[PDB]
Amino acid sequence: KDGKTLNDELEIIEGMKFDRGYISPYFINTSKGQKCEFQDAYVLLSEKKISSIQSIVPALEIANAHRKPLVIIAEDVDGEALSTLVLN
Amino acid sequence: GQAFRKFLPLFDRVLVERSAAETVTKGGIMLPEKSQGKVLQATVVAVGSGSKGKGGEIQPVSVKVGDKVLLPEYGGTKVVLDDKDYFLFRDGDILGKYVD
Amino acid sequence: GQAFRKFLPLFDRVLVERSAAETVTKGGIMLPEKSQGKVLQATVVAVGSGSKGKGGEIQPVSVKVGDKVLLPEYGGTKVVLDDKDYFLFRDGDILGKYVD
Amino acid sequence: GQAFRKFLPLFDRVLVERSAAETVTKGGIMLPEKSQGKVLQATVVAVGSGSKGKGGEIQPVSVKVGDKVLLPEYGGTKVVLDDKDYFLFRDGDILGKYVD
Amino acid sequence: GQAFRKFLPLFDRVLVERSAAETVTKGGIMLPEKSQGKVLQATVVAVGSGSKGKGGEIQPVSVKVGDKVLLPEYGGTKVVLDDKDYFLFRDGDILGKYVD
Repeated sequence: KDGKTLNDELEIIEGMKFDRGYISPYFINTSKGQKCEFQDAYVLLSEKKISSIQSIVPALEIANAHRKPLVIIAEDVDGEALSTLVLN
Repeated sequence: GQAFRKFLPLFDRVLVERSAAETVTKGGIMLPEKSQGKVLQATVVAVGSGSKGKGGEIQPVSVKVGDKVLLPEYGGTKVVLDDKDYFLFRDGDILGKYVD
Repeated sequence: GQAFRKFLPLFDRVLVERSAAETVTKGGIMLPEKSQGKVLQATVVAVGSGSKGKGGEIQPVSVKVGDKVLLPEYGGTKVVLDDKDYFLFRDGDILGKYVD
Repeated sequence: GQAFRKFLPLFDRVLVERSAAETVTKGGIMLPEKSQGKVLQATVVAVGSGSKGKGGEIQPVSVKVGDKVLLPEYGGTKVVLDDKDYFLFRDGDILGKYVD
Repeated sequence: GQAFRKFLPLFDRVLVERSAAETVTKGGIMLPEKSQGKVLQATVVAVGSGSKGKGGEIQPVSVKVGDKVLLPEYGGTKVVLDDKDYFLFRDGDILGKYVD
């Protein structure tokens, strides 16, 4: 790929990176770099869009009961679910 | 009949107060203030005099003040008493009554 | 029945006068003349004779002159007396009766 | 009438519980959860008080708790009791009654 | 009333069984199975208790089990008994009844 400096650089992309950003800025928790960071976080993988509030509450209840951060990967988050998440 | 806050329903109309909308689930999650929609639990505060719909003598209302009832989700009329909302239904539209 | 300004309703029709609209809030803010809408508070001025729809005998109107009542939102008819505006309603349409 | 889970239907309304839809046919094939649709087999869990639509005295409902009935495919009203589903019907909206 | 194959209609509903659709004409040519459509010949198999729409005492249904009747071409309700199909009609919709 094309570089932007006088010296060519070698970069390694380990782990799993799929190049998608957080839907809303309100999730940011680290000022430096504007990043969202969690340790020992649950992941909810949904093949279909998550819109209805009835479909999202139980996962949040489980996460709160176990007191662990939650990451939601899906097609998209609708206005209702996004509003609930940001409010919480 | 029974009046309430200087108000008195006519014929067989019944005045009820809706219950508070749920904002915190059984867990530690709050719900949006626009997602509660409408509640179907209400409390009777006033009762009309009698029913015009019965032939000959008019009949009394079948519910009494203080009870808990399950309102229908489509009917009703909105009335304002001292800026507090109140809803007016007919006797035949009250879906059911709770017991203790 | 009871006459008023040389007018007498027929059957159970009731003539009511709408209360004056509100133009100043509880503070000092005035209101536009196009936003108050239509006021639902009125007073009874004239009363008809009785109810024709009842089998056999005819029942008299259930409200008495001088009472304050809450009108519905869609019914009513316009009648002009001494170039003033008054509204005519049926007995059944009167929602509730204010008491003192 | 008869109460059920601290609920009492009013007038002639009847509260019934829908039966559980089959999931495996006579053979060893199990069917989709979205295909069974709606089942019209239900049981009576609560009954109303009496028929308001009957002139003069009120006739009681024609069914009693514990019987099995065949519901219509378009009527019914939804109520939630203890996070469990129940449906409310008028006494005259039931098609037939199973007898043992 | 009269029960049939573990079922009993309510009020004045009548349960009937449609006759078999003909497949062969007076000649030797038989008919396609997609053209015979619906037949209007059936026999009464179950009879309700009595008419509910009649004021006062309920009058019993005007037909008895074993009779042959002519059904309307638009109304009816479908019920499945022992994997077999039966149709339920209101007593007032039976056009006619055959005699022998």
